[PDB]
Amino acid sequence: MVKIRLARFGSKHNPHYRIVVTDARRKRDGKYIEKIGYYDPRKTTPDWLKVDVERARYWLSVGAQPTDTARRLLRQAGVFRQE
Amino acid sequence: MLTDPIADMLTRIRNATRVYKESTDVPASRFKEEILRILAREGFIKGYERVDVDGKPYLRVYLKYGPRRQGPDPRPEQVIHHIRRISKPGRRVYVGVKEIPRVRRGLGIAILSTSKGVLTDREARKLGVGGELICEVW
Amino acid sequence: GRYIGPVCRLCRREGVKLYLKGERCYSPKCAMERRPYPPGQHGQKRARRPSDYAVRLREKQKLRRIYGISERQFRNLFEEASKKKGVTGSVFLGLLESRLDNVVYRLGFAVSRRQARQLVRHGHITVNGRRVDLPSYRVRPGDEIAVAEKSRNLELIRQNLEAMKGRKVGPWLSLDVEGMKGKFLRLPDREDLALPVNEQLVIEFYSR
Amino acid sequence: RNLSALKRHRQSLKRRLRNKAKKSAIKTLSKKAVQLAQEGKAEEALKIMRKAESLIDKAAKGSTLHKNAAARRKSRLMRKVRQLLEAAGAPLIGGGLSA
Amino acid sequence: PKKVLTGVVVSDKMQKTVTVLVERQFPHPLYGKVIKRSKKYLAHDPEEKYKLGDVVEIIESRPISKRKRFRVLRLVESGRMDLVEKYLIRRQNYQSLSKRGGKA
Amino acid sequence: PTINQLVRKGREKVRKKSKVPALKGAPFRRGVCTVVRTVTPKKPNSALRKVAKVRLTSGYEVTAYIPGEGHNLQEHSVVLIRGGRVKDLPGVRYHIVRGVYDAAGVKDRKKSRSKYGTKKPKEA
RNA sequence: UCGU
RNA sequence: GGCUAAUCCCCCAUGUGGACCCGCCCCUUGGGGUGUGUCCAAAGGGCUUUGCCCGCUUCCGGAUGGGCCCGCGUCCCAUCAGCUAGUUGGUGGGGUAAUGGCCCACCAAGGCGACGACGGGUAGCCGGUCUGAGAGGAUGGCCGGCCACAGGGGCACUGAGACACGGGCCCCACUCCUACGGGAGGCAGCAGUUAGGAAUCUUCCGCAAUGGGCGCAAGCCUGACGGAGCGACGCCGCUUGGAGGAAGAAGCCCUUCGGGGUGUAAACUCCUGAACCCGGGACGAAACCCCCGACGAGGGGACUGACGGUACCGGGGUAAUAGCGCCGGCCAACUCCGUGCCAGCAGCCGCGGUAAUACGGAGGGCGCGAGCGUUACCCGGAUUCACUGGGCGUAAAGGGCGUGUAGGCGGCCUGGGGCGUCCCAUGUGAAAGACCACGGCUCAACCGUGGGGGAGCGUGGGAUACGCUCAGGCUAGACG
Ligand SMILES: [K+]
Ligand SMILES: [K+]
Ligand SMILES: [K+]
Ligand SMILES: [K+]
Ligand SMILES: [K+]
Ligand SMILES: [K+]
Ligand SMILES: [K+]
Ligand SMILES: [K+]
Ligand SMILES: [K+]
Ligand SMILES: [K+]
Ligand SMILES: [K+]
Ligand SMILES: [K+]
Ligand SMILES: [K+]
Ligand SMILES: [K+]
Ligand SMILES: [K+]
Ligand SMILES: [K+]
Ligand SMILES: [K+]
Ligand SMILES: [Mg+2]
Ligand SMILES: [Mg+2]
Ligand SMILES: [Mg+2]
Ligand SMILES: [Mg+2]
Ligand SMILES: [Mg+2]
Ligand SMILES: [Mg+2]
Ligand SMILES: [Mg+2]
Ligand SMILES: [Mg+2]
Ligand SMILES: [Mg+2]
Ligand SMILES: [Mg+2]
Ligand SMILES: [Mg+2]
Ligand SMILES: [Mg+2]
Ligand SMILES: [Mg+2]
Ligand SMILES: [Mg+2]
Ligand SMILES: [Mg+2]
Ligand SMILES: [Mg+2]
Ligand SMILES: [Mg+2]
Ligand SMILES: [Mg+2]
Ligand SMILES: [Mg+2]
Ligand SMILES: [Mg+2]
Ligand SMILES: [Mg+2]
Ligand SMILES: [Mg+2]
Ligand SMILES: [Mg+2]
Ligand SMILES: [Mg+2]
Ligand SMILES: [Mg+2]
Ligand SMILES: [Mg+2]
Ligand SMILES: [Mg+2]
Ligand SMILES: [Mg+2]
Ligand SMILES: [Mg+2]
Ligand SMILES: [Mg+2]
Ligand SMILES: [Mg+2]
Ligand SMILES: [Mg+2]
Ligand SMILES: [Mg+2]
Ligand SMILES: [Mg+2]
Ligand SMILES: [Mg+2]
Ligand SMILES: [Mg+2]
Ligand SMILES: [Mg+2]
Ligand SMILES: [Mg+2]
Ligand SMILES: [Mg+2]
Ligand SMILES: [Mg+2]
Ligand SMILES: [Mg+2]
Ligand SMILES: [Mg+2]
Ligand SMILES: [Mg+2]
Ligand SMILES: [Mg+2]
Ligand SMILES: [Mg+2]
Ligand SMILES: [Mg+2]
Ligand SMILES: [Mg+2]
Ligand SMILES: [Mg+2]
Ligand SMILES: [Mg+2]
Ligand SMILES: [Mg+2]
Ligand SMILES: [Mg+2]
Ligand SMILES: [Mg+2]
Ligand SMILES: [Mg+2]
Ligand SMILES: [Mg+2]
Ligand SMILES: [Mg+2]
Ligand SMILES: [Mg+2]
Ligand SMILES: [Mg+2]
Ligand SMILES: [Mg+2]
Ligand SMILES: [Mg+2]
Ligand SMILES: [Mg+2]
Ligand SMILES: [Mg+2]
Ligand SMILES: [Mg+2]
Ligand SMILES: [Mg+2]
Ligand SMILES: [Mg+2]
Ligand SMILES: [Mg+2]
Ligand SMILES: [Zn+2]
Repeated sequence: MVKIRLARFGSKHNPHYRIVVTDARRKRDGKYIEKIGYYDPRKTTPDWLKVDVERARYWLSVGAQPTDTARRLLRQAGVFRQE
Repeated sequence: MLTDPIADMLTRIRNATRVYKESTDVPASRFKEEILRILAREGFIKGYERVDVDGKPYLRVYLKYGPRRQGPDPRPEQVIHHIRRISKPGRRVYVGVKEIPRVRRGLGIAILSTSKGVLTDREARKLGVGGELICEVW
Repeated sequence: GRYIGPVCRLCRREGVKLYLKGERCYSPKCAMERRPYPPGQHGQKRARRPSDYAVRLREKQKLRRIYGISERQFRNLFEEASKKKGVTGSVFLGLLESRLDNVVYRLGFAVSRRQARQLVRHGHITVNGRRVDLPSYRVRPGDEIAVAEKSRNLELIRQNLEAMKGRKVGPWLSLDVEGMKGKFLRLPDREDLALPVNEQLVIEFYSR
Repeated sequence: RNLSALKRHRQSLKRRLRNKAKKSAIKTLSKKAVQLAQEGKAEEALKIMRKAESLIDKAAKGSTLHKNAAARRKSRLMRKVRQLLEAAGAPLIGGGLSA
Repeated sequence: PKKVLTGVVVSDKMQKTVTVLVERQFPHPLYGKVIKRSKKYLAHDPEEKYKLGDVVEIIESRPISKRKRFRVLRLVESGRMDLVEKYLIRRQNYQSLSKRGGKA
Repeated sequence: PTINQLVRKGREKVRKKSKVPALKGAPFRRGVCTVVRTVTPKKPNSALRKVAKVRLTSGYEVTAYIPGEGHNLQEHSVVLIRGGRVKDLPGVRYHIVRGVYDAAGVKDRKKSRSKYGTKKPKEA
């Protein structure tokens, strides 16, 4: 099914992923459907994680299945925080 | 039959000026008259007037020149130094407003023909429109 | 491989005096006093009217031999300058003038640019409190260039910074001699520098 | 060597057979009703047409025909039968056709 | 939108099919001068409704056959072989350039 | 040409003819010697230039120049061609690379050494 | 005769 | 040949619904509603087992992915000019998820071409890349998108999906086993071997991270991937010292024999301190899981690092690689000796025949520097295929002349249309790259975030001077 996962974009030893919405079958760094965030595993800057939660919510509403690590990050930005 | 009257006129004018004629007649056409207007308005020529010749409508174009000069060849400077056809039957040239050329850093002009009418490169740009790039003059 | 070879011989070939030793290139010994003529078995022979290319080439060699940079890095900067907005000539001289090793020389932390280079490579210098051992590190306005505490007590750093007491500093810079600190106020203007160089000839050299 | 997923080949043959067999029936019954319809024998032509209809849908229950392959079949069948019964037919058993 | 083109019927010799010659004008990619180019289309005509000289509007349609993906959307103006003739002559022209040749 | 003419025929992009049919347009071609003659220069020169017939791996038979003071190329000498015509001997369009395979490098060569392929003398 |  | 379980297969039922035929209505190619007749459903398993979970069936929709169709665009040769019979169309049928000569039966005689058909040559196409002032030229490796292929050819089976690189069948070529009947194979996956070649790497580490498959989960698989290795192959950074001080050389090797040069240059005095089996030592990794909560939202919790003892920090600490090309002009750098149209140099012009800045060597000099040269190829300079931007009296170039076919071009006035042309709005123009800005690694290369531009095409609206077209008129061209 269509997923919400990470796509590698940094450099050697300098990873930077894109929180992406793509068909499960594509290369990971392949052609996605829509970028909805980005993540810096090493927090090299204060802005090491952003997520268009409105959009994340959209895709989930239509079947988007997040990777575990994908889900984990989305949550960290309150994609599920209904509180 | 003239093949391209606009060219014919630009040339009658080019020629007449090179020998410093006072004026020159050119077969009349609404269109040519339109061009003359800009020419006069821009001050490349004293002016022009409709006149019949042999019972046929022409446009007496009155040429204009600079002052007599020094040393040998006291011939005046031309007011119309240049003047060339751009668009031509069999190689029509059209341009968008962003493509209108800036003739001679502004010291010259370009006469386009737009659906807003025959305009100078500044007028056409002003009313934000393009069209057939008729000629160039400086 | 930053050159490394006899220096007070480049000045001789360059006609003008290039202070590439700081000290001594002042004393009655810089050679430019006795033998201002180019080096070699023909250095004294009659000169032959140089070619346009020659002029431009020598001028580029002068300006570049001053900062002791490679033709590679030198060219890189010049290209970066052509691309930047602003008169290439000046901008170029600005960038050159922003190399840390250079600024360390302008602040007097060292006699020559060559000496200032070693002082960076060996960590005796600090930008904003953090060590920077890159002679080409580009200093930006506001950055405070200093001397690592641990180096502050170095015999050389003493004689050097001492000799700077009550001594003047370029208008685009400023140094607190005591604390051994210095600030890069702003990019120097063409007017702020006074080098035996017509940078226009240089721009031309890289236009051929 | 020995990629145990040759079990797929193994299985495909069993499936091939299943499918293959279901179709034969379908084809055979259809021809049969189309044959009867034509010969004007209405009541039985429909009777069989009805079996064929059922068999076809079932074929599409699993992966034998599925899709709109079933629909085409029933369509073409109910087509030819109703028409061939234009020999004074009169849908006797009013089987599958809805006159 | 399904494409709509306008052309002349130059062929009627087919059952339920007419050949529509569509013209197109445009500045030359490198030389500028406006040049006329054209293509023949095989439009679908169920009622044999159109004949030569007929200027029609062709509409992009679901394939009716190989080499035939358009239907005659309507007539623009009737009879006028000035166009058919033109086409025909150019064709007759070919009846030359080879090993033999006419005289035209 | 008129514009109509240009639309009708257009300009013809001129093609480029190789001076080094060392085939495969490679930078170098390997070969073997046949003849190992000497040739008289042309136009206004005079000397005995060392040349060589070479059966190339590219299924080619060509004469290649043998640069340098002196050589050691025999008949079955394997060689590496590098392409470069000799302005004096019409018909010679390739040079042999001193220093490769059977072609020895010029000994006692002290200046343009990278060419002629001669290691650096152990000066001491 | 050839190259200057 | 015999026995047997199921979420295996089949029958009957239930019919939310859905499929098909016919009718009707609304829509308009096969879209949607409706009525009658007919036909079509299912699978169980797990427990914190009496309700939860995993799953099953039919239907409508969403999302993602894809098929097929169409306009326009896409190299060279016209020393390839005619091409075509499933060939063009029709009717009916077959086949498919579906349109279609896709295939078949029958009927018709059509279809295509100089706006280049047919044939030959060559070639995966693109985002882009290199070059260029631009227009343009050249190109398509790496990365992303699409296509094609999996020893060569043909074929279908199973499937939601294949006509399937590590599935199947037959033919061929080849290798292998063979008891000669007959079998077994397919690295254009990672690594490696061999051959060819001027030339292109480790039979490496890990599944820790991102991603993928199966599973309720634990977890299993993953040569995808993340890393290390080798190669100046490229780009960027960096070192071989810094500051002070002119022995000064059998010989190298200049001279007017007074001196000049290498040169502040110098294993020789002072400073710093690349290297260096010396201490500490990482981000990348917090999820799935567990518990509380309600298997939700929240909240706590074990666990897990290939890279790696690497980076980086702190300590100590040595003065510690320089080479290559060139020096007649173009083109920056000159003298001695040797050689004597020889040996040789040479990109082009040329140099060597006894004074050679051009050969070879030496001193000196110029350029660049862990590189420097060479060869090959691409763009440039080349307005030297000229659209921007060229020419043809004598330099290359007016056809021997005409006639006229296609085509290109078209006087003056008015009106309609609004194709060309121009304007507005809008959609599209993926990411990467490029440009600008800020930011992360000590800088940079490299990378991250954000920003701006944009032709072309689609849609809607508008303008009408010019070109086009239709209509009318004129007489200055033309003809009588
Ligand atoms: K013909
Ligand atoms: K019913
Ligand atoms: K669905
Ligand atoms: K869809
Ligand atoms: K589609
Ligand atoms: K048909
Ligand atoms: K570019
Ligand atoms: K391109
Ligand atoms: K291409
Ligand atoms: K799962
Ligand atoms: K250390
Ligand atoms: K030393
Ligand atoms: K001699
Ligand atoms: K010499
Ligand atoms: K070129
Ligand atoms: K002739
Ligand atoms: K002739
Ligand atoms: Mg023009
Ligand atoms: Mg600039
Ligand atoms: Mg299995
Ligand atoms: Mg049977
Ligand atoms: Mg007909
Ligand atoms: Mg000679
Ligand atoms: Mg060459
Ligand atoms: Mg040489
Ligand atoms: Mg001679
Ligand atoms: Mg049995
Ligand atoms: Mg079942
Ligand atoms: Mg119901
Ligand atoms: Mg039932
Ligand atoms: Mg149960
Ligand atoms: Mg059909
Ligand atoms: Mg059908
Ligand atoms: Mg199928
Ligand atoms: Mg066919
Ligand atoms: Mg190929
Ligand atoms: Mg150019
Ligand atoms: Mg550019
Ligand atoms: Mg690619
Ligand atoms: Mg193979
Ligand atoms: Mg095959
Ligand atoms: Mg199937
Ligand atoms: Mg397969
Ligand atoms: Mg395939
Ligand atoms: Mg394989
Ligand atoms: Mg391999
Ligand atoms: Mg080999
Ligand atoms: Mg993994
Ligand atoms: Mg995983
Ligand atoms: Mg480097
Ligand atoms: Mg000495
Ligand atoms: Mg020193
Ligand atoms: Mg010490
Ligand atoms: Mg952490
Ligand atoms: Mg609980
Ligand atoms: Mg939690
Ligand atoms: Mg795990
Ligand atoms: Mg220390
Ligand atoms: Mg010179
Ligand atoms: Mg000799
Ligand atoms: Mg001599
Ligand atoms: Mg020499
Ligand atoms: Mg050109
Ligand atoms: Mg031209
Ligand atoms: Mg010319
Ligand atoms: Mg002649
Ligand atoms: Mg001539
Ligand atoms: Mg003539
Ligand atoms: Mg005509
Ligand atoms: Mg007209
Ligand atoms: Mg016309
Ligand atoms: Mg009109
Ligand atoms: Mg329009
Ligand atoms: Mg747009
Ligand atoms: Mg983009
Ligand atoms: Mg930074
Ligand atoms: Mg940066
Ligand atoms: Mg960006
Ligand atoms: Mg529009
Ligand atoms: Mg109007
Ligand atoms: Mg009008
Ligand atoms: Mg009229
Ligand atoms: Zn000096």
